[PDB]
Amino acid sequence: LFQGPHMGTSLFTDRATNQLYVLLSGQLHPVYNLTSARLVLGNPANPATVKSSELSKLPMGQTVGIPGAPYATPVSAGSTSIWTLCDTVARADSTSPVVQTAVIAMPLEIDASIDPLQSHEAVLVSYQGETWIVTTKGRHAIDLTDRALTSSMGIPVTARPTPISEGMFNALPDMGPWQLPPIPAAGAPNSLGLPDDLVIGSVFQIHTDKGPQYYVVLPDGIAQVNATTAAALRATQAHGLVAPPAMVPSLVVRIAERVYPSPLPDEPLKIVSRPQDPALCWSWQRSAGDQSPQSTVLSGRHLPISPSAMNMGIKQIHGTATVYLDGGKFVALSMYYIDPQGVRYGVPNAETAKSLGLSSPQNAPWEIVRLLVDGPVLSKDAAL
Ligand SMILES: [Ca+2]
Ligand SMILES: [Ca+2]
Repeated sequence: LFQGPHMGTSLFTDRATNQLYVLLSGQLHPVYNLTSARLVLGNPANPATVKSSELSKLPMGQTVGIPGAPYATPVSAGSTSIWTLCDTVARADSTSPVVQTAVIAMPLEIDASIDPLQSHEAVLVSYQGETWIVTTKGRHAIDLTDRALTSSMGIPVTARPTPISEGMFNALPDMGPWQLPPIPAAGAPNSLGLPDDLVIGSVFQIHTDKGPQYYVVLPDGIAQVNATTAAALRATQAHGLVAPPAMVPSLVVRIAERVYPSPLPDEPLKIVSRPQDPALCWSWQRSAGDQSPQSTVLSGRHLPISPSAMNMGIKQIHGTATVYLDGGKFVALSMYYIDPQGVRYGVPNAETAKSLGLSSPQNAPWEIVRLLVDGPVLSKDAAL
């Protein structure tokens, strides 16, 4: 297993300056950081003390190293790899609503105030002039200028979009527009042996035990739709019917049954109020047990971490996000070392990793890692 430090004879540290020195080909070169020293030595050496006196006997050389590299490369105890991206919108009713972004690589604290979006819940979002609807699935294009459509899909006029960050926009998969699947032959007489009333695109119902079951009339059969979709269909075009005509179950039992893929949920749509729930998250995890990654959209009152973690947030100067980390990470998207201040440094190959004493990198999503400030590549070629 070989855990712990490397003990060599080529790396030294002064008593007063705490400056590092690396012994290269008999000549003592100085080095910016412990990270760079290990790059050139080819081993994760731990420095040995030495009073300035002994440094004098040996001659000095040109300084080597990577000034922008992290000092060392510590990693926390994981194991687990949970990566979460969060948008928090400040003053959502304002003029002037504003979004801030958090990157989180630590266990989450999920509760009723901040938890996954439920199936019937959705967030209206604005990005570069266009509006989108965010659900458990991802983001769907939606035209909020079109009140006829919005009213038909159950989106109230009180509903307002809030800005989503570029990072969160890119992290959310595109699920296609928020619309009812087209029925181009709609309004045309049916060919199923149904009454002439029930034209293609019309909605009927069968009265069962556990409440009515709605059906849309399609060219090649009848398709089951939920109440939401039935209401949606009829709101855009009812084809002259005050209500969906009732069907005796014996009349449709030999009609072909088809699927109508409405994105509308069973329960009535609930558009979340951003001033009430300003946080919108995309959370990703993939336990080392091989598998496939698992991602989920969260919505809530604040970040899904303990209140004590809130004081640990580091906002990078060269960056967009506040980063919440419980120690350094070694990840594979192509490998990166990520320091506790949330800077990513490229690790080009496995021998460079071995030199640094980094091993067993965790899988992590590029969608989140790329948002971290990009530091210099950790390479011996540049360490020299
Ligand atoms: Ca809370
Ligand atoms: Ca909730």
